[PDB]
Amino acid sequence: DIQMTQSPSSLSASVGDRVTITCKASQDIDRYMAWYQDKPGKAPRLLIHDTSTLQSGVPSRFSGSGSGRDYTLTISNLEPEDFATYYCLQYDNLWTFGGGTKVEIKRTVAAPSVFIFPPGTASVVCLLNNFYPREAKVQWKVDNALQSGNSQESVTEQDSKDSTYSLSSTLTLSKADYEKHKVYACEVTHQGLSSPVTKSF
Amino acid sequence: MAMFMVKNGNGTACIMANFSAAFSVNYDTKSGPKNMTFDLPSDATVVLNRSSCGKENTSDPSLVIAFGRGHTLTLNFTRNATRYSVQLMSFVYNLSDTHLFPNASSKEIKTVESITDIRADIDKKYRCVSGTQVHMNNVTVTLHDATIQAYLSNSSFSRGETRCEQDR
Amino acid sequence: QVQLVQSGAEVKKPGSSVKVSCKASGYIFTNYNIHWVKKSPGQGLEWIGAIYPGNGDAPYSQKFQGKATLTADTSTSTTYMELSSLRSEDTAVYYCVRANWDVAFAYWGQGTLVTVSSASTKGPSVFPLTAALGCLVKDYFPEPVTVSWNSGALTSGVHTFPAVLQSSGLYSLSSVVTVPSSSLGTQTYICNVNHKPSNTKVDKKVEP
Repeated sequence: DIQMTQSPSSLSASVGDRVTITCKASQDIDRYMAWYQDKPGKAPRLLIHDTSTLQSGVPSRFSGSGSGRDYTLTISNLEPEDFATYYCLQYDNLWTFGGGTKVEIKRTVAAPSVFIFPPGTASVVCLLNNFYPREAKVQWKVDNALQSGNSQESVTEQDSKDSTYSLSSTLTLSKADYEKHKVYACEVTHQGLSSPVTKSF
Repeated sequence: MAMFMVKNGNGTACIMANFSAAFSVNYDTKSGPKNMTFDLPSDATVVLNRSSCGKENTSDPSLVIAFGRGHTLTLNFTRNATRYSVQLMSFVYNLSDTHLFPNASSKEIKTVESITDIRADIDKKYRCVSGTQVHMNNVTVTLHDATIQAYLSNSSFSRGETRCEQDR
Repeated sequence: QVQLVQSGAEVKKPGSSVKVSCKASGYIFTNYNIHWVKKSPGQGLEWIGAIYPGNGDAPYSQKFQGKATLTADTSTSTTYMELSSLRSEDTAVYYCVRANWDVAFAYWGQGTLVTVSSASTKGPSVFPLTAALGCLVKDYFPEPVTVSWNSGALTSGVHTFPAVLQSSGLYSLSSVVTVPSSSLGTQTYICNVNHKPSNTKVDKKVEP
């Protein structure tokens, strides 16, 4: 089978930037090159076929080029709705999708609004609302003791308008080891915070 | 778009073909066996009621061309996941046409059929400039400057082509 | 009027086989192939194989040959994709695509979710949470759950988190919203959770 090496695997760029995604086929694919935009809960959307033919309904900022074994997808002026996973697809001999390129939208710094929610067994939640960039550290502490290995984190996709994230951290503790303790803290570290923010009870 | 087109319910071509067909027909005359050569006339037309884009479980795609005094040339298509062909070419000729068949001892309507070498990859058109030969009983049909495509989702020929072995 | 209607979500034990269907309409069934494509967070988009209904001719990908078996039934315009030796890595949304080979004319189905797990269908427990308000949807299987606020009236500031798989093989998530601190006494808030897999429907009014 033909193999598609797509580059990069990931990238972050701001609104108005020029995004360039490349794809390299293991053999000459005679321009039977297409580009798909994949969004969560939705069927992949065709942007371009035949290397450079824009599909009806797709904005002119998406463009294709290439020949032989080397192809490029260019997004000339990146929009906020363009955060998605892009995939090349060869259809010269059977079908082969590339590895995908996750495009993240860069924007100004936004500090998270931190809120804590009190807890069979115990579950205490911590919400980091609308922040940028993605990188955030949540640390649980019960009576100033680092909670290692008993918490799961969850993040939403980027906002279609804002380009921000939100994060939930849930700390699960046995109701026996929860009962004896009284101080439950959620310590948040983020670029938008001068020093860690603690919300507790 | 093409010399011969078969249209789908939504007005989109499903089969398109260009070619200039040369016939050679050995027929029975009152003074012996005679050979007759002629071309598919520039006024030949697609028979709309007999041409088909395929019907679920019922039929397969066909291009039926009517010419001269009661004659027809049919191209029946078949396919698999990657390839397609004119599985059967049918030639129906009225021997009572005195222009193509003078002195014919029979006024019969003859029907001849053959498997063709017209084949291409799916999403590519068959191409043959030098001409493809179809040998039937007493009939040779040579299709010159041929571009034929079936299973079309648009009223246009694909950019890909499967050339006939005769061209190289 | 091209339409491809795929069978509903499946929950399969490891080692089992699954057979998903795709009913076609609005076009000549024997004029195109039907392709199958896997969409997973781990491996993204993957072409599995295609089948020409009418002949049954089926080209497979190097990765999915043997693993997947495509069949077709022209009498009901339906295609099938059977998958054997199910494992956690087979958990994904499988799409059926009507195309020959040119993607310019490809039409995609809505997809079918296959969850490979040994867990049993369990309903969620709904617990409550500018002020931030919400509700926790805990210990449920399988995905998905639908969460709305005020029967769909409250849409601004809502953040329904992607569920997370716990060690017990059950899922858990939170749906939050940020509403002004003044509106606490006057406007009351209702989260509407619908777990179609276990036919669970729980409405939760949130207050301190």
